[PDB]
Amino acid sequence: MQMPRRFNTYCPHCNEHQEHEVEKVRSGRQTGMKWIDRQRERNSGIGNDGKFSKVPGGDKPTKKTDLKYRCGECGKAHLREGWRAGRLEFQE
Amino acid sequence: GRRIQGQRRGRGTSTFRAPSHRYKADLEHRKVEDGDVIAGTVVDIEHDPARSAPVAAVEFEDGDRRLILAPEGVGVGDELQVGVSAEIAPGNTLPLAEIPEGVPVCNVESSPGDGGKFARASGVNAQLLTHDRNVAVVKLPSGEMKRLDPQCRATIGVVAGGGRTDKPFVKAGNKHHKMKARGTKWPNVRGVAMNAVDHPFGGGGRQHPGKPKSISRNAPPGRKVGDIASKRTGRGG
Amino acid sequence: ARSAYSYIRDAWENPGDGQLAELQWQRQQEWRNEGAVERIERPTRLDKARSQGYKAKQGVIVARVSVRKGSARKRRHKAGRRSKRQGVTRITRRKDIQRVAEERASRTFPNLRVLNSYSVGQDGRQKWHEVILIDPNHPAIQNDDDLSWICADDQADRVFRGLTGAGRRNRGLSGKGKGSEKTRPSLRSNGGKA
Amino acid sequence: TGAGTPSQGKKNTTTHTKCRRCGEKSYHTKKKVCSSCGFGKSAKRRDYEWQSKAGE
RNA sequence: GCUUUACUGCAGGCUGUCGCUGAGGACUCUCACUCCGGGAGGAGGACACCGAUAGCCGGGCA
RNA sequence: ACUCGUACGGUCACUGAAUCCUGCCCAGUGCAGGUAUCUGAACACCUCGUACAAGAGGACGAAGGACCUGUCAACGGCGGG
RNA sequence: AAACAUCUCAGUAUCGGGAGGAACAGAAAACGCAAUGUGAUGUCGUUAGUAACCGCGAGUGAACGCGAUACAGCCCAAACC
Ligand SMILES: [Cl-]
Ligand SMILES: [Cl-]
Ligand SMILES: [Cl-]
Ligand SMILES: [Cl-]
Ligand SMILES: [K+]
Ligand SMILES: [Mg+2]
Ligand SMILES: [Mg+2]
Ligand SMILES: [Mg+2]
Ligand SMILES: [Mg+2]
Ligand SMILES: [Mg+2]
Ligand SMILES: [Mg+2]
Ligand SMILES: [Mg+2]
Ligand SMILES: [Mg+2]
Ligand SMILES: [Mg+2]
Ligand SMILES: [Mg+2]
Ligand SMILES: [Mg+2]
Ligand SMILES: [Mg+2]
Ligand SMILES: [Mg+2]
Ligand SMILES: [Mg+2]
Ligand SMILES: [Mg+2]
Ligand SMILES: [Mg+2]
Ligand SMILES: [Mg+2]
Ligand code: NA
Ligand code: NA
Ligand code: NA
Ligand code: NA
Ligand code: NA
Ligand code: NA
Ligand code: NA
Ligand code: NA
Ligand SMILES: [Sr+2]
Ligand SMILES: [Sr+2]
Ligand SMILES: [Sr+2]
Ligand SMILES: [Sr+2]
Ligand SMILES: [Sr+2]
Ligand SMILES: [Sr+2]
Ligand SMILES: [Sr+2]
Ligand SMILES: [Sr+2]
Ligand SMILES: [Sr+2]
Ligand SMILES: [Sr+2]
Ligand SMILES: [Sr+2]
Ligand SMILES: [Sr+2]
Ligand SMILES: [Sr+2]
Ligand SMILES: [Sr+2]
Ligand SMILES: [Sr+2]
Ligand SMILES: [Sr+2]
Repeated sequence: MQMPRRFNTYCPHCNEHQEHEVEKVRSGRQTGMKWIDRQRERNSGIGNDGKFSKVPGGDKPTKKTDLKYRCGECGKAHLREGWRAGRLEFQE
Repeated sequence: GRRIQGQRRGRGTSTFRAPSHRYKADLEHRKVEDGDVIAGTVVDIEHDPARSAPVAAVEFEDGDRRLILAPEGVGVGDELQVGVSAEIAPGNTLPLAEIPEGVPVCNVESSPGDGGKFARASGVNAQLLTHDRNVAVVKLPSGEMKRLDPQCRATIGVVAGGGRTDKPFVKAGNKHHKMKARGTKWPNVRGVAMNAVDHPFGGGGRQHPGKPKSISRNAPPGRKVGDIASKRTGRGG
Repeated sequence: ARSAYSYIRDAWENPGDGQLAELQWQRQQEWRNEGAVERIERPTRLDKARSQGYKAKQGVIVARVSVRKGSARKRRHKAGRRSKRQGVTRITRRKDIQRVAEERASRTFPNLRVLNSYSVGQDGRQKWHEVILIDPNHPAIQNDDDLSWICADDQADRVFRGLTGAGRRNRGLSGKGKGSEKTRPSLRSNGGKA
Repeated sequence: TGAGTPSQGKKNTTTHTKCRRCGEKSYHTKKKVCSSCGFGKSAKRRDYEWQSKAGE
């Protein structure tokens, strides 16, 4: 479906309606320094490694929208529930 | 499953050992200080149980009685020489360096003084081709050009008993007797005729390997069976 | 002023440099030709020996022992095991090589008791340690104020029970506080979890 | 030839005999090892914790 | 119990790297080390063996 | 162990005396060889990051794979129109 | 663990070696109720199923301290001779 790149809506920060710019959430890079990362190293040894021997799951036929809503004046973004959309193209 | 026959062999149990207590002697060249002043006289021709070929008992000048790897054409009474200055005739041993190129040789040493390693079986022979001050090129029975230290000793002539392979065993019983004189378990049951538990090819309603026979060089023992790291198979091409 | 001993010590802080380097390169050639346990008239590291209790006296013996380098020489499981207990290659023993050396030396001299030991280097495939052993039955020792303690019955076969300095360390007994909850007073009394 | 009764007739070999060390008829005269006390195998006396219940 | 391109692992083989290991992306040398030789000495040589680790193969085995 | 053995050897497999014979197929799988380029781990090296370290990235790149070739008395195949 | 691989059963069963009448531990490179504080080590009660671990599942699981028992502190290496 089509999605307007910018539009007026509520900004929970300014606490008033303002223009927002919508962007798809880009995955942030990992650091490899979180607790889970250290547990993987500590608990993996000779033989099967329990949960650390499991491999990536599957995929849903369609994913939900994953967007950021940036306020045009205070510059802060907020998140919203997403809705299943086969494709999401922006207009302008 | 269970270990395959090839794995049982390695343990060196009686069934797989050679009847060593019945073997006669290790036909290694004599060790000469130097000079070649060593000569001996063929005192008798005997049967070597471990090679199905004849061997010659020799009495040397200094009183040493030893069996020797005999070439074809050696008989009782004949005198043999072993040294750097030995004469160039059938039955004599000397370093390759002293041998004239183009002369059939046998019981060639791998490393000078080791006693002989190559061309020792019935009717075979290595062919000394090239000389030099650093390397002596010899053509082994398999056709391979071997580079050897000119200081490697060897016996002139071809090994006695040639043609042994020209006659067929004809019957199982004849194979039987020869096998009883070797370190070999015989007869041979085919892999495809065994149960799955006993061999990679075992099992199945009808006999057939349930897999390609060309096995990788990296395969572990127990699995390395069939055609080992074959560069090709068949007769075609 | 500095003791002459301090010079042997300082040399051994960097066994791979200076004259000591050349000595080892020379020595190991001979060591490699000696047996598993060789009694030697004098410690190779005098400073270390005296420091550990050695004395030039009757009843005091020193022996060099060599042991193969690396992990456990273990046989793969011949019966059922869960993946966890199928390892072979990366398994290491719980006793360090110095401890193994101490025991071999002590077995060679059944009447002697291990006093202490120290390292004298290694090559690519083995390690050498020198072990100080004491004769608890010799009067020159029964009368020594610094060593007579090792004559007590309860010191018999001390090495085999981990009572050696290398033994106590290997048992995780170095620390008196944090970390020694499962080591003191013994690995066994703590259910073998240390 | 059955593995039972008929094969029992061939048994006239002497193996286990009275042991010099422990007195039991367990000294295997072919191996020269006592299966009961370990004589011929070890200076120490043959013993095992499984010869009794674990907690006893 | 048996099978395999089932799951997960484990031996084993190949291969790189570090230690053993020295002198002057290709090279010479000798002194460790290896092999041959009764010995003298010869061959090889910082490789190989061995210890450690990494990638690949891996129903041979669990 | 084989082996007091050395290619006229002995190891690993298939077929199963003699006689007359043994066609076509290398795409898949297996084995083997080659390989400009591609891909390909760790240690060392370089950049960022940290007064250090974790970590992120880069350069190099072995076997292996991609790719090419050989091979069926190698696994096997030899149909429908 | 209602399968099962990490985990659990369990450092249990069993095996190798070794001492004693009891063993082992033990005079801080401790503790960290953070203090102007405690003062070798076992052990018992408690701290506590607490902190911590863990397909963060099933399960596993201390310590400092405190109240007790009993109390005990010393010897070398080196410097200088
Ligand atoms: Cl989206
Ligand atoms: Cl034959
Ligand atoms: Cl002792
Ligand atoms: Cl306190
Ligand atoms: K289990
Ligand atoms: Mg011979
Ligand atoms: Mg036989
Ligand atoms: Mg057959
Ligand atoms: Mg059958
Ligand atoms: Mg099988
Ligand atoms: Mg058939
Ligand atoms: Mg068939
Ligand atoms: Mg004093
Ligand atoms: Mg206790
Ligand atoms: Mg040798
Ligand atoms: Mg299985
Ligand atoms: Mg048949
Ligand atoms: Mg269960
Ligand atoms: Mg565990
Ligand atoms: Mg569950
Ligand atoms: Mg537990
Ligand atoms: Mg604490
Ligand atoms: Na851990
Ligand atoms: Na002893
Ligand atoms: Na069954
Ligand atoms: Na094909
Ligand atoms: Na259950
Ligand atoms: Na089950
Ligand atoms: Na777990
Ligand atoms: Na208090
Ligand atoms: Sr761990
Ligand atoms: Sr693992
Ligand atoms: Sr799906
Ligand atoms: Sr020989
Ligand atoms: Sr010889
Ligand atoms: Sr089959
Ligand atoms: Sr053909
Ligand atoms: Sr004893
Ligand atoms: Sr029968
Ligand atoms: Sr009958
Ligand atoms: Sr009988
Ligand atoms: Sr015995
Ligand atoms: Sr016992
Ligand atoms: Sr035929
Ligand atoms: Sr092919
Ligand atoms: Sr006190």
